[PDB]
Amino acid sequence: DNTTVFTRILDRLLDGYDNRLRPGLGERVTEVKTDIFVTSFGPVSDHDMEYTIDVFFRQSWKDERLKFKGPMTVLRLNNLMASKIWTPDTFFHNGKKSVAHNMTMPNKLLRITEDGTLLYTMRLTVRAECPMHLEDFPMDAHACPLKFGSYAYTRAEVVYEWTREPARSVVVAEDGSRLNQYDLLGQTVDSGIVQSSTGEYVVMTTHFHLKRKIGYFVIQTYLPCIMTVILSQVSFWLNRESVPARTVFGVTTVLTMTTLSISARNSLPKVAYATAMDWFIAVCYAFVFSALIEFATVNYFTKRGYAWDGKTFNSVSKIDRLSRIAFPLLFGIFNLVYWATYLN
Amino acid sequence: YIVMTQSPKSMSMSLGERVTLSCRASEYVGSYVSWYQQKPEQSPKLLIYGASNRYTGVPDRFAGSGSATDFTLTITSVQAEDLADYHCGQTYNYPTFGGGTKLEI
Amino acid sequence: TIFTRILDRLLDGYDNRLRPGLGDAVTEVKTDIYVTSFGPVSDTDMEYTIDVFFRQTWHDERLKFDGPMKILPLNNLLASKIWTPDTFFHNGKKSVAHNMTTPNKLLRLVDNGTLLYTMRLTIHAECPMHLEDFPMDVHACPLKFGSYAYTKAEVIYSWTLGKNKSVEVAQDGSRLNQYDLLGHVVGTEIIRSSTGEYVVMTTHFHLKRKIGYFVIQTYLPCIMTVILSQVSFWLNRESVPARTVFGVTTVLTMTTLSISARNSLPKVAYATAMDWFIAVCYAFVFSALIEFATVNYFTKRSWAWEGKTYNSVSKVDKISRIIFPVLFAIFNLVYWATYV
Amino acid sequence: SNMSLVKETVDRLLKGYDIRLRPDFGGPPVAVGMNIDIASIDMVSEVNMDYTLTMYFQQAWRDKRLSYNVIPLNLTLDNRVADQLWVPDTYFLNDKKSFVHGVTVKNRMIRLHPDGTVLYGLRITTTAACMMDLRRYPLDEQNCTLEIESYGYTTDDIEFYWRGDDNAVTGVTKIELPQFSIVDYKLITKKVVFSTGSYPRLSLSFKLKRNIGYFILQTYMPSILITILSWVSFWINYDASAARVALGITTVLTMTTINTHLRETLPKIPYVKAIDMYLMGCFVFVFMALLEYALVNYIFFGTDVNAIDRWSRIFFPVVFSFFNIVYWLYYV
Amino acid sequence: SNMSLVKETVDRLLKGYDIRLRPDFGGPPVAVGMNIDIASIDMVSEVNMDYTLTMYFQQAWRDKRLSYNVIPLNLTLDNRVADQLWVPDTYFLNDKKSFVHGVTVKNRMIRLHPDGTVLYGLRITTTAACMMDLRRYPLDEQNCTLEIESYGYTTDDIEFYWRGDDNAVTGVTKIELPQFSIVDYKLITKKVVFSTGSYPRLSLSFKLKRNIGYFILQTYMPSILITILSWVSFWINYDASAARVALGITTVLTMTTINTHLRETLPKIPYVKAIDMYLMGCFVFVFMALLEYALVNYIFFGDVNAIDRWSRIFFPVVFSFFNIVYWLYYV
Amino acid sequence: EIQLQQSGPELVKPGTSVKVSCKASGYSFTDYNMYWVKQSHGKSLEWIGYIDPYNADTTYNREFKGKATLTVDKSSSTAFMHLNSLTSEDSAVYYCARKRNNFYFDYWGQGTPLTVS
Amino acid sequence: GDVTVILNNLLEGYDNKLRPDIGVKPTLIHTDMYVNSIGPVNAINMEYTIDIFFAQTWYDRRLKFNSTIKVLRLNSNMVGKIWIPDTFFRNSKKADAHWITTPNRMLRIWNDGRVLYTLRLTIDAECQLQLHNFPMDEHSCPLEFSSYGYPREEIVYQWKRSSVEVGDTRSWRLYQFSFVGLRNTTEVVKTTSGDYVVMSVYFDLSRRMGYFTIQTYIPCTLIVVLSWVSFWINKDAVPARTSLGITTVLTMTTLSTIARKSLPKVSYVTAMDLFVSVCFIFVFSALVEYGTLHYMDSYARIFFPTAFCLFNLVYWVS
Ligand SMILES: CCCCCCCC(=O)OC[C@H](COP(=O)(O)O[C@@H]1[C@H](O)[C@H](O)[C@@H](OP(=O)(O)O)[C@H](OP(=O)(O)O)[C@H]1O)OC(=O)CCCCCCC
Ligand SMILES: CCCCCCCC(=O)OC[C@H](COP(=O)(O)O[C@@H]1[C@H](O)[C@H](O)[C@@H](OP(=O)(O)O)[C@H](OP(=O)(O)O)[C@H]1O)OC(=O)CCCCCCC
Ligand SMILES: CC(=O)[C@H]1CC[C@H]2[C@@H]3CC[C@H]4C[C@H](O)CC[C@]4(C)[C@H]3CC[C@]12C
Ligand SMILES: Cc1ccc(-c2nc3ccc(C)cn3c2CC(=O)N(C)C)cc1
Ligand SMILES: *[C@@H]1O[C@H](CO)[C@@H](O)[C@H](O)[C@H]1NC(C)=O
Repeated sequence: DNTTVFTRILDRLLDGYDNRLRPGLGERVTEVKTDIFVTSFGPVSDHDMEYTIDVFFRQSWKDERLKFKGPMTVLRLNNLMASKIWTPDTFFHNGKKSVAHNMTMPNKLLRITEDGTLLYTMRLTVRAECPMHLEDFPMDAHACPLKFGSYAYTRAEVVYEWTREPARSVVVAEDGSRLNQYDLLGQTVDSGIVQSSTGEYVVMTTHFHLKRKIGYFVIQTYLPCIMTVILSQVSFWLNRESVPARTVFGVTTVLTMTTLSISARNSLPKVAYATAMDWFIAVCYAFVFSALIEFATVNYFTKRGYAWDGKTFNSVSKIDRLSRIAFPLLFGIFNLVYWATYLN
Repeated sequence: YIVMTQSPKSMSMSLGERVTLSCRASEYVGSYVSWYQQKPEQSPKLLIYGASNRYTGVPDRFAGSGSATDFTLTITSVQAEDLADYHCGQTYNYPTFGGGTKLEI
Repeated sequence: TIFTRILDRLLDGYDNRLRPGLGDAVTEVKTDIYVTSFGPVSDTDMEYTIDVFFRQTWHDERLKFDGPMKILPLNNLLASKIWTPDTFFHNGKKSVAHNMTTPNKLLRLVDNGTLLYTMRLTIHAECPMHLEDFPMDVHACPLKFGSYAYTKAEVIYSWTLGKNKSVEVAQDGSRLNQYDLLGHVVGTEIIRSSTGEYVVMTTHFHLKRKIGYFVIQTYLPCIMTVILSQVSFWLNRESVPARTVFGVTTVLTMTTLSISARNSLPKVAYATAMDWFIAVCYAFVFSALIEFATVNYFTKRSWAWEGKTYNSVSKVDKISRIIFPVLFAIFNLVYWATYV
Repeated sequence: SNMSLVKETVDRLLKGYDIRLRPDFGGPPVAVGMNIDIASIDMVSEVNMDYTLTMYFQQAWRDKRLSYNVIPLNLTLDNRVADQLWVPDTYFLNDKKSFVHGVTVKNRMIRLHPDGTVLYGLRITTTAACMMDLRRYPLDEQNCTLEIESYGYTTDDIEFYWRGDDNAVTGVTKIELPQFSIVDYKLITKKVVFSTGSYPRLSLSFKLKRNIGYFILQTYMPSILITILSWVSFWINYDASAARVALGITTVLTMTTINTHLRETLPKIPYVKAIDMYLMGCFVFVFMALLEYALVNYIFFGTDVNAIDRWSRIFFPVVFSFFNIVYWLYYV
Repeated sequence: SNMSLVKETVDRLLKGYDIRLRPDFGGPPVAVGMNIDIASIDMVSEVNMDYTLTMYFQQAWRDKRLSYNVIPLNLTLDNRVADQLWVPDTYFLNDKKSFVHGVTVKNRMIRLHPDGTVLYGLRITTTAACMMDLRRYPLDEQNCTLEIESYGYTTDDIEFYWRGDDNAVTGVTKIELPQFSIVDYKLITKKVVFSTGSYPRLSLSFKLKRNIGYFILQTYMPSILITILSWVSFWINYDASAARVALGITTVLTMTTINTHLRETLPKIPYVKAIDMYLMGCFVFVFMALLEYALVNYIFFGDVNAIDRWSRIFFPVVFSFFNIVYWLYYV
Repeated sequence: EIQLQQSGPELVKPGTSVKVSCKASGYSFTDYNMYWVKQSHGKSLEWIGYIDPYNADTTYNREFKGKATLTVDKSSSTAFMHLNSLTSEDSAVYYCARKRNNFYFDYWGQGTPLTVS
Repeated sequence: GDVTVILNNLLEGYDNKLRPDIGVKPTLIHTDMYVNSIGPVNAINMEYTIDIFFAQTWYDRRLKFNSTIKVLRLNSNMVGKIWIPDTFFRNSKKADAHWITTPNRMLRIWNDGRVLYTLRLTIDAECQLQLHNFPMDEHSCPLEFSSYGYPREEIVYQWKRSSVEVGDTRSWRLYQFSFVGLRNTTEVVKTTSGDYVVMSVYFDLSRRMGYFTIQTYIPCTLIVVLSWVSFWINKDAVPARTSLGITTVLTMTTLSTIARKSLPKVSYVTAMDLFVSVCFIFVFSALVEYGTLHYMDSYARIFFPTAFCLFNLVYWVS
């Protein structure tokens, strides 16, 4: 019977209560104070141009109807009471397929303070669009937004804001960082309104600032490109008579380089513009292709089929000697320009 | 905290004409920069809440344009009551106000 | 309208939460299965799938009526209105109860009280495997089920026809590609657990992998790769680049074959029978290349025979042309006999 | 008769039962006990950085409102009665995707004991998140966890505890992961503080290890054999340029293809893995072997050359041998 | 006036209506007229051995309880009334994963006619199992069937028929598949006997034929060009071991690549498909082409020009004879 | 008609403690936080701290941490600031303000000049 | 409250099953759409993902009220409490409405009876494309939608003046194409259940191609150039020419495979397949060219670039 007092209170709150009418309809504007505790920043999906994020989505708003006076100053209730009272219809403007967790019971807490204030937290895994510009890819940094506002209620109907200072209202747990290639820097929040034919709606924008970690694409892509770049010039070191040796060297290098170019592309969605890797791969494609033309030039002047034996014999080609030094030097200066260009 | 600095410490301009006050923020503040007016021996009076929006009951001559860090308050036509000492606050983090620009003929 | 009054009489004052004879007596659930098809076997995921009509006959004294019809074939929706066993499949990783266009559940209510509750299911059951003889493997995948909540003292499962009669397979229904269902075995046991003692109805379906895919996919390239390597033994010794590209290409191929064979497999660490065949084929291509390295070692003139001394065929090579093919042959015979 | 009495008793419990209020609302926290029986840890996929775990998750809590005395047995009720009963809202903080098994009916248990205790079992398959440190991978010891935690109720309203202490979790030994090998499991009770309050937490933590036996067949031996394959160039006379060069670069490519094919399986991570280190080790020797001919041909066209080749014929196998000892000694 | 009148009619029908009992319960079988209009056959998945079909599946039957006469028009009610009426339970035996579409509201038509008839349209996407033997693949024609059948009602309790003997199924002609081409389709009505009873069965059967044009570009022409690429070895000089052996090996390895590149496309099927009988036939030719040099190397070092010449002529002819024999078997 | 009326002007010698009270009239007191701002003559506005009247939680400026203590009396709808260890630097004008949004300080106090001697 | 009593009056004595003016006249719906984002154009499956704010409005005499309240803004809770015109997207392979945090729907009712029903959707529609100048192709993708059960004599669809409130194309995930524009049509389609009214919204899309150049064409051009290098190489180096010739054909097969992988299983030869096939002929011709020399080179080295250049221009023209 001790719980009967709390059951009796909950009956008085819901009777004569309308889930369709927002708090203070007409008489007042509804002010919703929202907070986010990002429990885990899910893996950014560059292929889908979206990102996953697992959050506790707190929302607080004053509702005069849900006012009580009992032994407990605050009622901690399960999700089942949330569906029977008005809650903001908050939706994520850039939100793709998103799932509200349900295991074991619905992961939503309702908490009604005696004054009337509510706290309505829910656990979500929202996949939101994060449009990306990949000119600097792989050494690119993005600011993925997460906009959320009411769907049916215009700026004069419900207005959102941050419970704490705006700086301290999006909290990311240190333990939870599920990013692999990206790295979270910080979170910046801003408020605005969005113009719609249906009306003017308030938005709560928050930008999660990310940065790619170049470490993966170094060993995965840049090093194999560099080895193929290195492998191409080894044919300069090999003697000129060994036509099959250098030929097999050069043709192998281009085919390997071509495979790397295709390999890099599938890591990213199709895009009209060429990323930074595409320029590194392209110029790497030039050195490997240029090396073959150097060998082809040597074959033009490789008059004597017979090699040197320890009559005339083939001398080491002048182009071969100069290609020995110029090519590694020309590639080295390029790396300094390339790496300095994008890293800084 | 975030440091707010106002470029013109004292601006001189007669009645009418255009007068623009600047206010830079040390780091990001979004659209949360407010502007307040304090004539001497008086409390501050809000003018431009948010980067651009104008508080109710303010004459329409007051206009403000904002960016990530650089913010401005411009008066299209100066009047006798317009001359005052202005302050530009921030609220994206814990509050911190600017040095305070002053106007006189 | 007469039959509506019958149903309304049955379901009034009826607790669908309570067991038939809860406290009074134990509930015998008579089960039967008709495998409409035996779904594919996921060797990579170590699970098979099966599509079954799952009959369940139990006697309920509450649902006894005296009317015109002896049996009442009723809509699927009435199943929720009555108590039913909470049977689940102990080794069922994922399962769907089909409900297109409506819930595929039969529910007949016989005059005496018997109920025939049948439904169409698709169970992705888990079938532990021991791949040492791969691809010449044989498996006996189980299919266990029993009441989730009720204990052996509360609900008992027993086959209605018999051992081999209560599990039937539609001869038309066989969705296995590379396996071949050999037969089914049926048994009842008691499994203990922290919750209590349950009755589990294990049924083992006996399978057999077919090697026709793997003969085409892995073994024949492996044999041709080995036979490819042997060709180096017949190749001219002075042809150093030709024999060199031959050996390196073949072992390169074996590298692709060795990795590709494991790709079809799960990530077990058993070193399956295909791995041993891969390994020995790996040895033959390696030794075949080593055979060429030795032969090139003792070449001095390197001038090819033309009808100015030349290089005789290496004594290593002549023996290699005979021993290596024959050594593979006896190697092939012993292992094929071993698995067979 | 007896089943009529059971009906009246069970009807008595559920009438006036407010599902919104926990046991002892506005009173001492309810102490719920949890015992688990693992059914599988199948699909420990490092590509998605998660493991899928099937378990018979059970929760036992006292509830004075569901205390009956007339019936001496313990009423196991249909799984549909849980909807009309209060159950602890417990969420696994790391669950990318979870479901309660569906066929034949929803796999749940409800056993009301006479003292008021309620045993509430589920059969849950949950793809729990488990961040993995892949630096000594595949010779790596992963520590995956599962954070059972009340969502809405702080520690002033609910208390968690493993029931039976270290015997609460069972069936861990019987699990056979094709790639991994579970070495130890540890269960720990803690309390996590969020901005909304301090909630009770239970973390079941399995420390798993990998098996290198799968990886020697797939990863190391092909690289070792290719590494050994490259050394065959050292037994080939320098004049054979196409032979050694073709043997040379083919080995170099094979390492890269094995590297890139292996990496394609794994997710994109910034740090370098042990297998990458072994592949980096193997690539260097294969590369140096190609350089060894590069030096040999350059010197000849630039007696002594044979000696350079002869020493490389023996040292290159040796330096590789020392690398593996320090490698395996380091990682193993 | 009419709107008020319609409400009285619809309320009268749904009042005292038992969803559990079928029409004429304890009486003669209720005849359900099936009608189909295939929107799309999305894919024919050989790997999963099933095909995906989207249709406007429509069931028409007579229920005298839902018979009205006051209004001279056919009420079409919102879809949610279907949960309050008796719908004939109907499952597809081949179905593995199927659903009725949801956006914007659940696509499910209901329309009660004055003379008791009820139309029940449904927009269903069905992934139906189609076990397809592959011994003539890709030159194969496969039936893939959809088997409509009542689950809980025997022929004593329900009866299925096609509403129109051959016009009950519509839109088949407009269907388009990137890989197949529907040559023919047929509709059958049967009675299948189970241990629980004999039930009414309707089989919608499509007979699809593979598009040879796709596989010529992908498998056969590469196999030919590799096979022709083998023969150019025979024009190369006898003392060119580095070249012919290099040409022969890659040719043999390529066929292994093509064969492996193919079987990964297909499932782990234990047959020997017609494509395999071509790849194997090409395999033996390229392999024997490599042996042609090995035997020549064994004569000169262990006539040689003549062996090249006869091989140069026989290999084309015996391949042409193999090709003609191949197609005639598979034509 | 919102009107924040602070206490009258006072001046005490160094080492004493002084309390100034800010009183809210129109709006509901507990809904919005109450801030405290210090301004020396010919100087910028400095934030002291804010107190949420309902929960009575407080946050203080680092410089004024310990120097200033904020307490509230919801019954009278008055916010109190307590200062201790007064020095020359503490001579300034102490304003009271409310925060109606994350954007602006809607209504300010009349001001409370403080000087020491 | 004023709003609650109005809502109770409206729903009381209301039938969700009977459309407005049933058996009186056809119910006229005006539809407006805000194309939030055209998702990826999955040409492999011939389907594209589209998400929209789909607005419908109809005059319901039952839902008319007279008071100072001009309109009634309501959440999704009221969508299922009144008659909503069923509207299925005919070419939608699989469509889904948004539900997080709550059902993304809204409902506005005016005094005169005008209702506005807007909701958010995500649709995978069907779209076709022809490969004769692939990838340089252009086409338009439709989005049909009509009542599933209500014939032309029961529900009628029209467009308000605001045809389609297309969004900002920069935020669109359409990478391959550029949204040229939109074309809208209304028509009547006959069916067994009746003859309904369809609303196909044609979104015009035009391909852009820089990605395919470095994936297939430029690599295909390069390997073709590699074959031409054989002619400068001496004919004495027999393995060298052969080692170069075999590389081209092998790489050509791989590029065909990945190109085929990037393509559907289409019988008709694609323009991309045409491109590699011509290059397949060139590399085969080059390899056959050397065989005759071993069993002219200057003529071969010049003619083949000329044929390739003509093919490139014809590719440009096509
Ligand atoms: C793209 C078009 C090609 C443009 C490249 C254009 C460059 C080009 O193709 O000509 C090569 C030419 C000669 O160089 P190269 O060594 O290759 O050719 C030598 C030349 O033929 C001598 O005349 C020969 O001696 P001889 O008298 O017959 O007895 C000698 O053979 P041998 O007798 O000793 O045995 C030949 O090796 O010029 C340069 O020196 C390199 C310039 C810097 C090249 C660096 C550029 C990176
Ligand atoms: C993995 C197996 C390979 C490693 C095992 C390595 C076993 C091993 O080291 O062989 C040594 C020896 C090499 O003889 P080899 O193959 O070189 O054949 C001739 C031999 O070396 C003569 O001595 C040379 O003439 P000469 O007198 O110098 O003037 C002649 O050259 P040429 O005069 O014509 O120009 C050579 O061709 O062969 C055997 O004894 C049979 C072994 C059968 C081995 C078969 C065992 C299966
Ligand atoms: C004299 C001659 O014609 C020589 C030329 C090529 C040689 C064949 C190479 C491949 C070998 C693989 C197997 O180990 C069985 C023996 C095997 C078939 C050899 C038989 C003898 C051949 C035909
Ligand atoms: C025909 C039509 C016109 C506008 C809407 C609409 N209603 C809303 C409410 C809220 C929000 C955020 C966006 N809404 C939008 C879409 C919009 O206008 N954007 C994105 C600028 C719906 C249908
Ligand atoms: C609403 O009230 C106005 C003013 O009395 C009247 O003209 C109108 O007909 C009323 N509409 C109704 C009752 O539908």
